[PDB]
Amino acid sequence: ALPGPSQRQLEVYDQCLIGAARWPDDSSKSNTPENRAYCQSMYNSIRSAGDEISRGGITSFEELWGRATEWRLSKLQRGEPLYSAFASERTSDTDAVTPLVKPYKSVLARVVDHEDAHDEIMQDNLFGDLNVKVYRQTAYLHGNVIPLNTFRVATDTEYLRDRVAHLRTELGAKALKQHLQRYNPDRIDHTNASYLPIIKDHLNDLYRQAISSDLSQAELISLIARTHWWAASAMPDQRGSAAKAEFAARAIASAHGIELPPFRNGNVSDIEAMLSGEEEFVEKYRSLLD
Repeated sequence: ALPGPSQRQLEVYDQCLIGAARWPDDSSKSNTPENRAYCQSMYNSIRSAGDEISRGGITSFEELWGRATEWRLSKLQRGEPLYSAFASERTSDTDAVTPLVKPYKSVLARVVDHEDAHDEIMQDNLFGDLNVKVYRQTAYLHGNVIPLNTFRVATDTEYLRDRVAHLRTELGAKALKQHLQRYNPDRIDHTNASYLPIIKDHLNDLYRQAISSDLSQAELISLIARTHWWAASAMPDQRGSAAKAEFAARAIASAHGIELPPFRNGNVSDIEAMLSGEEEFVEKYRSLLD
């Protein structure tokens, strides 16, 4: 038995920020209607899942993820085409790339200015050799250090500005876009699906620890961050993993009566997780909040 959701709640203002994607750049997404509702609901469901966790109703990360997923699928517009992707685990031969474009363009800077980014040369069938700033996210798992997400940000701006206009016309928009869907010089090549089994087992191990009844506040926050970190960086599902990961992290916190405030504006949790190392993330977790 754990405390369960606290009696004292966040302000309704903050409840409408829980689960929001507050990109530092674009900030015209407070469309109260949908978004503020979505957030409020995520906030309620998180406390509910927390309550189930404190009562043994949820007994594994896998189950919490399941709860987060059904909550997430419920916010989809009816007849939504991506519905299946939101309900499905990523597989080897399933999309694994995210072209760094809007609303992700603020990523580019962070990769380039990344204390841990390194200059690399990329071989491209369309642009040729490109200088790319590269951040390879890695994780420690039982002694095996594995590659999670890899960020690429082409650094030869001018040259690219040209070539693309060139190629767009020389090959036509459709072709070029299809190509950039996977090989956009500015992209995130995500965690290989083949690592999802051990990562999920790891997540279940983190969960089991996290529901301990004698954890200091320090240990607890650390476990929540790590869980948040692994779920988000792993991007277990074809769609909505970021929402599911935040959902899970906060439910676990709520199980202990911790009422986590929303992430700071400009602070998009999963991106912050993907851009960091696990220990770094754990250390900066609190500062990413309220």
